[PDB]
Amino acid sequence: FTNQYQLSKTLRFGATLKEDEKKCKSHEELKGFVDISYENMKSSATENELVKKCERCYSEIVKFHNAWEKIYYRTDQIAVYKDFYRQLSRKARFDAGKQNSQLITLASLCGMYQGAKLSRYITNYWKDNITRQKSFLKDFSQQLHQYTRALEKSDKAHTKPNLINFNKTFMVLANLVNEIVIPLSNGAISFPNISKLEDGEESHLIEFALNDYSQLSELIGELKDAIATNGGYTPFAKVTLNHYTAEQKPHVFKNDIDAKIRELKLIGLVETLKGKSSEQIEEYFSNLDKFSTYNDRNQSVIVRTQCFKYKPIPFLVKHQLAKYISEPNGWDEDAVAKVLDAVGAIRSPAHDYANNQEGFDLNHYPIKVAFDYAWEQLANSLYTTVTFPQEMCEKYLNSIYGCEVSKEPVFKFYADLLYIRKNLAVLEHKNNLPSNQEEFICKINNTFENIVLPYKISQFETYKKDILAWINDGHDHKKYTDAKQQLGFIRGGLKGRINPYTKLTNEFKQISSTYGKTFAELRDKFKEKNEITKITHFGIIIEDKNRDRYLLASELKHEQINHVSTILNKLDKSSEFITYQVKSLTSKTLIKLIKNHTTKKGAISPYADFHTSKTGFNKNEIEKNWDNYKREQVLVEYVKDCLTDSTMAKNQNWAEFGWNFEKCNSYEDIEHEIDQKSYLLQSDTISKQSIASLVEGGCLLLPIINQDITSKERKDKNQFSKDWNHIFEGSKEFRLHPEFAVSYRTPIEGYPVQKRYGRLQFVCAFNAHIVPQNGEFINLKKQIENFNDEDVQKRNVTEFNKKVNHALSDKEYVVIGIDRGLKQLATLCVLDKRGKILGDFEIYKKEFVRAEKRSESHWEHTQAETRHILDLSNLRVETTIEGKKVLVDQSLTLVKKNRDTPDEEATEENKQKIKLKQLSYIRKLQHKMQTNEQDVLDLINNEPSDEEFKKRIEGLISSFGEGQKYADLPINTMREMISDLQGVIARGNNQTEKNKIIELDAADNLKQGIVANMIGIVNYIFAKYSYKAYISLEDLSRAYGGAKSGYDGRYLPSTSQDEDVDFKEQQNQMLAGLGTYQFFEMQLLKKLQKIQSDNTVLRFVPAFRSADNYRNILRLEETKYKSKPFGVVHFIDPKFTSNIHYIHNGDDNGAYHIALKSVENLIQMK
RNA sequence: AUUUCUACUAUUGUAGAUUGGAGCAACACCUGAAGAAGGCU
RNA sequence: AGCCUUCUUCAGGUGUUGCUUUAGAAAG
Repeated sequence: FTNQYQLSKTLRFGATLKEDEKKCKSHEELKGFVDISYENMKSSATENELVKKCERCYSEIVKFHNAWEKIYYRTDQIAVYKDFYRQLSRKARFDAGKQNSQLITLASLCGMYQGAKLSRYITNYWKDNITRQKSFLKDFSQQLHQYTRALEKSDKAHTKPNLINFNKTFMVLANLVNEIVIPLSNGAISFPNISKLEDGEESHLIEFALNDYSQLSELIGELKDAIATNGGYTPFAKVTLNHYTAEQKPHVFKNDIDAKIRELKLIGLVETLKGKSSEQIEEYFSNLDKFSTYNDRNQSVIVRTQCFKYKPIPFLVKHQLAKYISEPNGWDEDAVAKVLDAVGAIRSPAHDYANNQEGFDLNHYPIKVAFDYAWEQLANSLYTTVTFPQEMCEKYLNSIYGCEVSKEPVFKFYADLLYIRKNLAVLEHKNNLPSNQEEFICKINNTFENIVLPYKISQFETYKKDILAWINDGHDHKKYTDAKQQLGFIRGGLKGRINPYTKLTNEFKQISSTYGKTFAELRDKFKEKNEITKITHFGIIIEDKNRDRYLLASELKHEQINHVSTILNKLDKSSEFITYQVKSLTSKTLIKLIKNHTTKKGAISPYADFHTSKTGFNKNEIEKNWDNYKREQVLVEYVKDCLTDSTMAKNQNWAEFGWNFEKCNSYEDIEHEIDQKSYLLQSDTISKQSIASLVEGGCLLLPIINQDITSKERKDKNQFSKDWNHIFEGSKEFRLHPEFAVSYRTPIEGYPVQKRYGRLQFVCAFNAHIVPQNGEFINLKKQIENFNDEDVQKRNVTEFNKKVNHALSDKEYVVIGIDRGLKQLATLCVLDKRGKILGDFEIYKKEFVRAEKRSESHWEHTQAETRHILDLSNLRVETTIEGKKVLVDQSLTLVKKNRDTPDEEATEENKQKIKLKQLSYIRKLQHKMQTNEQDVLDLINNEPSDEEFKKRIEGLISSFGEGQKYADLPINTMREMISDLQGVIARGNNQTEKNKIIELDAADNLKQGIVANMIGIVNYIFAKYSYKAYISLEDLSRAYGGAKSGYDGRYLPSTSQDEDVDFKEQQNQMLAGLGTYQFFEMQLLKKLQKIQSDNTVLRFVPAFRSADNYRNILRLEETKYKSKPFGVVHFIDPKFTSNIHYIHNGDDNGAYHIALKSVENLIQMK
């Protein structure tokens, strides 16, 4: 059950020292330097205003771009620092050589390197930078003037560009400008020869040199931090712990980019559309057979998309991709750009039939577009004359459905409901009421009385009665409005309920998903080309005598000195502060070293240390034919000798990695051995004065903080702190990835400094890798290949649980069967392998004890019940003060009404499904607050009492679906939100202040934590039975019937009506977003693949990433029940689930039967 | 009180859970608009 | 001319669901 897969694990750590009086002081030996560096980090940490700022920035970067384009080639003026010149040697790909000056004027570099001037490489790099930022300035100019035109003309508000592509275009443009302007603001590009008096003819350079580009840099950084801030966290730095990974150059995704364009068949699509006019591409897409192309799996997904719905290629990827594929094919870039632009051009059949009528055809338009036009304009035709091609729309709908549409009951019912809505709209037109309303009343009555119901609707007659009563006599407006809203819901959900059309929409789900994934991956890997500086800091972890750990990060652009050597030169062996840094190698680095070696005459490759003088290096065979030369034995032997006896293997001391290539007879074996053994945590020491000189020199001393490692009695209770102190043992199996990103979160106003949101919080997010050292392991990139192919993943699951069932064949296993519902969020039953109901779980309780000494107060746990079939809903694993882990019921201990009231008693309940119920009620109120706003303000009309206010809510909000109807309504929070909405609608009716109230609250965190309690329970039981256990779950993927949505009264279809309907998600929407089925599934399965003992990771379910990896697996056969085994988890069919006397409830029986259905076929199968 | 989430306590914190970043698709509603159709005055 | 409804489209927001990509040293 050992883990054979590589795993990543982000361990986030705070970097802001809390200074509360009730927080233990930590990092005291370097406290002054921590507080100094906090002020350093505080000083550089900060849709119509955004675009005004973008237009201001675009004007400054156009001015800067046009000024820089006339300076960069005047090489007698530019001078570079030595660190900048070396980074230019790496970036412009030449040899630095020997420069014996701190300031290198480009009037030097007249020497030759590989057939060119040395300064010409710098000038050509800057010229390429100018060209790329000019192209991105053109793209950003197009988007910016488009969005500005949409802004300052309220008529044209529908022409806004995509904001994600707008933001990402500015991020690429900001990177490209920043590569030039950051050395200008830092002085790494300076102009020393400006002292001579030539202002009569060279004054334009004088305005360039003394201009403050710090202002432009900070304004661009302001926009970047505005764009990059997601969730309140702004990226601060990207620190490396391995200094060879510093000064990193962007990854080349050439093979990955070319594979997506191959998958898109984009080259062949531009082949059949290049040279066409913009109207001829339109006629090509018009004359395409929509239905045969849409279902043709071998077509382009781009073509298969534009024959169902007009879906244009996104702006950023389309301009990166047009320039990408225009180059090697010799195409004109404008022609391929025109082809890419005309793909997915929106066309309206209604607007086109309005303009002209002859030559019109619904086959010219995509399936959804023409279907919508035909269905809507034919529904209007059954009660009035409509100017549209009536028989053509009939023919189109009959071709789609195979039957005579406008004779079907469903389409007729849609036409009646649309006509009813139209006549109610005319009769409601209060400003322009008709002179003769009687004939509209007659029309409504006639349409309601001649209507025929296609199926059963329970409440339709009530809606009809209320609407007819309102129009005829005027009884009620509330019931009439509710009835009209429900009829609108029915009519909206009726569109296409006649299977031939839901199939096409379900196919478009995957087709548009592949379209979006491929273009998003292409955009992410084309944006990678301009990620010039990934690493900004080089850092070490500094440990002192109290085992506190710091982060001494130093900017790589901070000054003209070498900032990799600055930290490392100050390391000693007998100092007081132990420093750590990662010494590691990967197959990624190896393949970067082998392929990029150069054997040209004038070239001095930077990788000549890595490569020895054997026979195995042949550049053409490595470059053009790598995947065939990697299997040749001469290259394997050459790579082994390059890793053993090269210059780089003795300079970097690669013999300390403990490599052994006596078993590696292949290149994949070499890469695996490198990825397995190559990790050492290089421990050195540094002094107090060295840290003082570095922090005073501008470096940042971020203190690594969490609750456990900065407490008084520093015992590791968290798994992140346990992993943190497992990393610094130097063990190979649990590594520290050298790269990690520091971010910051600005304080929220209205929050005190005693809380983390009223504090500027810096977070270090370390990545820790689990690399199995016992033999062959599967790396992360091999894993994503298996996750992306369902046949490979099916075979992997089959071989994994073949391995598992051999282990637990002749063992005395138990079976852990879990039911899921709403009455109990999960209930668990443990069975013996013969089916005997086990379970002697002691259920404890907490009571807080106030000791005489105040800091010695603690929780004492006492046993309260003995339960056998557990209700996991109110349980959480608790560790007592004696170290024993017990099961504690949260509901047994009351909680206090107001937090931080030590002298008051506890009088409130602590059920978790009550929390879910309250959040669902809040989300239902916020939904009706958006859609039915005045109805929501009517709830507090005359300052109601709580009972009559609850009665008022019961006419607006649906119940939860569990417990009594409106059991635990959050009235004191609901009335506060409605009063806040009344206040916001008063004093100006601002929309953002409304959106802070009316928008739905996220439900994922509450139910994630509530499920995490239960996952801890299941982990405790699984480890209790010595991991020789089986787990059984339902297959809750099929919805046998319909449901009503929690938000509206909307009907949620079954799986029969729509094959993509999942029972868990249908029930989630039934509860207004508070379903805990898939959360329990995903959290249990993500727990079971990483179950961690003292120092070893034990894996009990196969490797998976998505939900289509654990669903859509091979089910076992030749048994009683249909079960899908996923490691130790069996997803049995839920059909007929709901010491035999241990069953007391209706769902204890369900959990016992879920366990028993797995017991039976584990008996039969093995 | 939190790396963060959840539940707490007021114990210089507690217990469980914790892989983070960028997006993509479908849906729901809101907001800003456009097009067409029918219709009202 | 004003105005209402209806369908579709566009942009954003917030949710719900899934789904990918990325996360160690890239010179002909």
